[PDB]
Amino acid sequence: ESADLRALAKHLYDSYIKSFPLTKAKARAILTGKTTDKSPFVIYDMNSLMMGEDKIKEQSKEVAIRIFQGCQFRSVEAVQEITEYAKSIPGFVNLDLNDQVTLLKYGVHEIIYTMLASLMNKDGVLISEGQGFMTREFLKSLRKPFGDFMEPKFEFAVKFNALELDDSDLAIFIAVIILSGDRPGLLNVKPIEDIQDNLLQALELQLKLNHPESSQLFAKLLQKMTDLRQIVTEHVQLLQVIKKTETDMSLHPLLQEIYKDLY
Amino acid sequence: ESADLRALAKHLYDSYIKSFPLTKAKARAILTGKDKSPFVIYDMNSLMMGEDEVAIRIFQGCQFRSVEAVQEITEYAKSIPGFVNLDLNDQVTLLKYGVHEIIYTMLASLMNKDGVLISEGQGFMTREFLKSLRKPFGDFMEPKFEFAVKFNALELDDSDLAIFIAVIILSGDRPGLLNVKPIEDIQDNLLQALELQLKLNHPESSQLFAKLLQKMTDLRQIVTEHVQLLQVIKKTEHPLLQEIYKD
Ligand SMILES: CCCc1cc2c(=O)n(C)oc2c(CCC)c1O[C@H](C(=O)[O-])c1ccc(C(C)C)cc1
Repeated sequence: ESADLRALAKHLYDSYIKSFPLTKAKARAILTGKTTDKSPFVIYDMNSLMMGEDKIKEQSKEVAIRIFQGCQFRSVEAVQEITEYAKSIPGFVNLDLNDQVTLLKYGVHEIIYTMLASLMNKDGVLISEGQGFMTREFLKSLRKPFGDFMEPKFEFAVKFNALELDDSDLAIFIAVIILSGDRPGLLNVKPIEDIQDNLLQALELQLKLNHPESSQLFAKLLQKMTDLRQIVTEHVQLLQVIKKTETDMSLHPLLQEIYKDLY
Repeated sequence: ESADLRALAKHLYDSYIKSFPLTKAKARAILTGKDKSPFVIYDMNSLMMGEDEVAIRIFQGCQFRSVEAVQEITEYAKSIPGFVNLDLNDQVTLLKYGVHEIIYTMLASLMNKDGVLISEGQGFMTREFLKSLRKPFGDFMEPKFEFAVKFNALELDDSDLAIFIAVIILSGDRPGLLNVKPIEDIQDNLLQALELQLKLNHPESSQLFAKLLQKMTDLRQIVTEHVQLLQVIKKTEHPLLQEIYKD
């Protein structure tokens, strides 16, 4: 049985590399020391954003918004990536189509914030496929309320990154996130938990093998799932505010569908 | 050691029985069948008879009992190996944020699809009578019921709940903690005992351990949801009484 799980772990890590251009291993390399060819351009203020805009997508107003539409572009691209990955999870495409949609609807942002921690450190976040690095302080100072988006993600990334996970661990765990039978509105819950049950078993074996001297990483990792949940709810509120105060900004149909009647 | 955990598990169960009068085994006997039938509160008349506006007096009985549960829980928490040896401000902080979660976890023992055992198991208030309360209060306990039904589906017994409760208390991410290390260290022994307990007592349920930890999220969401409901009652709400229940 160990063998079957080991194979599933291998399978998932494989689809993970194929589905995501910027892995956590690559992100760490850039963030730390391969500083010569992989060194990012840093954006810490109003002006550097323009100086560096060569690789990116009332000054305050415009700026706070160029970043907004920028996160939106990347978001939709991330969704598309996560959707591609989901199809590789054994069993996922054989489920009721309606449920596939429902697992993605509530699963995608939870996955997005998890993997986004891979791109963050105490001081900031990699942007533009690793080529850029926007500082935490700059983001926290954008025109109000656009400055309240990122802090709670940074707060999580810092904690979650303390678990020292690598992509092979991440691949299984984000699959476990997706295959959650507790998502509101699912039709056939039993087929979904039968799969998740197998995924957790893979994650438990994987975690014991990769982090032997890390007592209850499996349990600690599972509890982090309450942190992501809280981050999307707080997030949704943030967006509802913006759609009223900024009636000129458009949401992308893909993100709009995800959010519509979510919780 | 695989036997140090079985000791700890055993220890908590004994303490848990000592600390909470109405166990799950005992509430399950009363909710399904086993003679001295509890008094049913299914409508306005059965209520005032059971005693032997209304929307309000009912919500405040839950508060009264919550205040009781909080004392039963802290008394229990102090028997958890290592808890008492933690910085006093932290013990207060853990209990402060953990009681609501532990309160729902246990209320689900006194619950089923159609009602909740009230008053030490003497009563039983129908889900319907509660769902049908005034404009604010009719949606009060309904969220707890949906949780209960889902959580009860795991079929945990008191011996499991006792360790699971301990784990909740020793949550190392409570806001304002001063020394997290020891808290998480304790939770690890607790998580180790909970895993071994579930594998031995529930061999067929493959990842019950994991299913149970995922419920801690459903739980936090129900508490954040309850708190925001206490907001709405306040902004639409006896001095010493107010003090006993300040929260
Ligand atoms: C972690 C970034 C969160 C995020 C940050 C910002 C921000 O600073 N501005 C100015 O607008 C934002 C939006 C709204 C986009 C419509 C965000 O939420 C997006 C969403 O709600 O989808 C989003 C966009 C990109 C990403 C990538 C980093 C994966 C994640 C979330």
